[PDB]
Amino acid sequence: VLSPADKTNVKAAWGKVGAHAGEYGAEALERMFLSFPTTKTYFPHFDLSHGSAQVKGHGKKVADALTNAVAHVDDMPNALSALSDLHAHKLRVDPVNFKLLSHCLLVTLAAHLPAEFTPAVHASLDKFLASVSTVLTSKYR
Amino acid sequence: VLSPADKTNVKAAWGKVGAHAGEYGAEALERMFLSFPTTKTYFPHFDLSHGSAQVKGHGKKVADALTNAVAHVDDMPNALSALSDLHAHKLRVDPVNFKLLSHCLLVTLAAHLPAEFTPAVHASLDKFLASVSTVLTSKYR
Amino acid sequence: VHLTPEEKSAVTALWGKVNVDEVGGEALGRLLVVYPWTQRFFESFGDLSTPDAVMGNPKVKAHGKKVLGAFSDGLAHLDNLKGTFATLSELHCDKLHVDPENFRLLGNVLVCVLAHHFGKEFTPPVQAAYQKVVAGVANALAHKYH
Amino acid sequence: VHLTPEEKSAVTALWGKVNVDEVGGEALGRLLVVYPWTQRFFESFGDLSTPDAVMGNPKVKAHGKKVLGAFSDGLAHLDNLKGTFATLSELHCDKLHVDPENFRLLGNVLVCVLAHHFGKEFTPPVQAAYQKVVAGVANALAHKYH
Ligand code: HEM
Ligand code: HEM
Ligand code: HEM
Ligand code: HEM
Repeated sequence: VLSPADKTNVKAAWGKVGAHAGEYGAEALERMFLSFPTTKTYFPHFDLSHGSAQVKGHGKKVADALTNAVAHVDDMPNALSALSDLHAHKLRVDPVNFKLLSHCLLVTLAAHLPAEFTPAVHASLDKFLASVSTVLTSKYR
Repeated sequence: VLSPADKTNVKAAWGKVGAHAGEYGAEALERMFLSFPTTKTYFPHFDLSHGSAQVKGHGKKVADALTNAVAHVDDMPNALSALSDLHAHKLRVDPVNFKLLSHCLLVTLAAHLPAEFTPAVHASLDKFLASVSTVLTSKYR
Repeated sequence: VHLTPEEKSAVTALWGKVNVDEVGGEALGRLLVVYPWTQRFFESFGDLSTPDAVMGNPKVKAHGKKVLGAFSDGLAHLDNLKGTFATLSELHCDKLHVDPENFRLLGNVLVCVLAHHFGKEFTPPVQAAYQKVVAGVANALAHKYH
Repeated sequence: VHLTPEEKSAVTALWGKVNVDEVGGEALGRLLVVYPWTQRFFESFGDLSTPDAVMGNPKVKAHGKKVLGAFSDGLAHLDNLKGTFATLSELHCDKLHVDPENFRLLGNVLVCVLAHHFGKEFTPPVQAAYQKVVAGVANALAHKYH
């Protein structure tokens, strides 16, 4: 459950991603695939090489989904219902993998947004990504 | 995130619990303290002996809190805000302990209500307790 | 895993009443229902689309019997679980890459099934003994991760 | 932990640039802020009431130095993390009863702090090598649970 301060912090921090959405999302995916190779199992027919245009394209989708979550942060299950059906019903992604990607998103934001990534904002981003993860791993239709 | 059918399952099952709510809360606590002795560190001054009136009294509080949560299943953060502050802010309970108590509640329900504890109801109750746990381990003031 | 003589006696007494043809399938089936991502590991098992489909699926029941057999074997080798389960650990960790939290979940679903079947016999002390056992088995299955 | 010579070189080179006096405190402090229940283990440390109080707390900074020292000891002997951390495992597991998920959390907070400090130099391959290290350290700290 996010505090009002959490929502403020997330909107401010994530708001700085802007046109770097694809770039940052792709970097977070690449970090996940490299650091935690078991995650590659969910993408059996992807080109997961360094600099892959396919990962770049997927990175933009993930980042844009996070933008969607921010714009609906008080009512996320209804805003992400399509993504929950994909990840929980169709793909059956083990919840641990969301902790791994969330961590890699935090690493990416820490590496690109040093002034924004204060301990308080770090805390809020972690809670936000955990909330998004809970929605995407739940079946609630 | 609970489905509409999850909420119905939880309400139906906890209703069958009815007047035994308190007895079951006490039993779940006893099960937790015995099965997972580390949990006793949160109750350093308690009489934790079998039959303890103090544990029985506390089991009733826990059960009544769950009954309140069931009654406000659509609005649990608001309904449980005081309890969240207690467990997350004051007591600083490690989230693993909520998984342990939730399991012991399921075990208690299974032992007393075997006909009611179908696989679908088991699933909904597990999700419900996970949802309660997430609220009680969140600081969101 | 060390059990007191009292715990060992109580564990053995309860296990003797377990239906070895059914309880493993009930535990596996409830794992697939309660934690649905676990179904990804059993894509070849056919219909897992509803709780009724899962619980009545012949391949779930048959596989469950093997799982129960591993728990039964473990009960006879509680001081050497890492040894006993070495082949299964290599399978679940190195080949299947099952996240080890799921081993903990299955052990606790098994405990719930024992509670369901044995009610008042599944006392808190009996449960505590079984939690030692299923934690031991989960830890031994996860050994390749440690 | 098995690092390639290339991975070990990358890790060692970066660690040579890590501020011995500050980075452990930054990681411990962020653990306390991001995962507040961990504060329960540090009652005697005084004021942990706000993020600024935590990060400015002298005892957090001082204790963080010790934590960093232990990671450093791990890096010095990657082939014997279990032995290096045996006394610390007894403390954290047997005495303090820290749930071992928290060891994973602290390792990942350290990784975030390295990324924060070094920016683009903390490449995905450098991270992957560090993830092997912090996973090995968490496993060694948790050895008494296994
Ligand atoms: C913050 C967490 C996540 C977000 C916001 C997210 C978002 C998305 C989005 C927007 C899509 C594309 C949906 C579409 O094409 O309509 C997608 C697809 C997908 N995601 Fe995620 N995802 C997350 C976590 C994960 C994780 C942890 C995994 C597995 C390790 C995963 C596996 C997949 C797969 C396999 C696809 C489909 C790829 C394909 O075959 O086209 N997701 N996700
Ligand atoms: C379903 C999850 C839980 C529920 C519904 C719940 C509910 C409650 C309630 C109603 C109270 C009494 C509040 C008051 O009257 O002031 C309480 C107190 C307390 N709870 Fe929980 N609780 C849960 C989980 C836990 C867990 C997992 C732990 C630790 C292992 C824990 C540790 C405590 C402690 C230490 C107290 C205060 C006891 C005292 O010193 O008086 N709770 N809880
Ligand atoms: C924690 C206690 C567990 C025990 C005692 C156990 C035991 C077993 C046994 C005896 C086998 C048969 C091995 C063989 O035929 O050589 C097996 C296979 C398997 N297990 Fe488990 N297991 C456990 C947990 C899990 C979990 C949580 C999963 C998650 C999905 C899992 C996934 C599998 C799969 C996919 C197979 C192979 C099925 C096939 O033949 O297609 N296991 N397990
Ligand atoms: C995962 C990597 C960790 C490392 C490398 C580490 C390292 C250390 C070291 C070197 C000490 C000092 C031991 C001594 O002076 O004898 C210590 C003490 C301690 N650690 Fe950790 N630790 C880790 C994780 C954790 C976590 C996650 C917690 C709690 C959530 C924790 C709680 C404590 C406490 C309470 C003390 C004693 C503080 C006191 O003296 O009052 N540790 N640790």
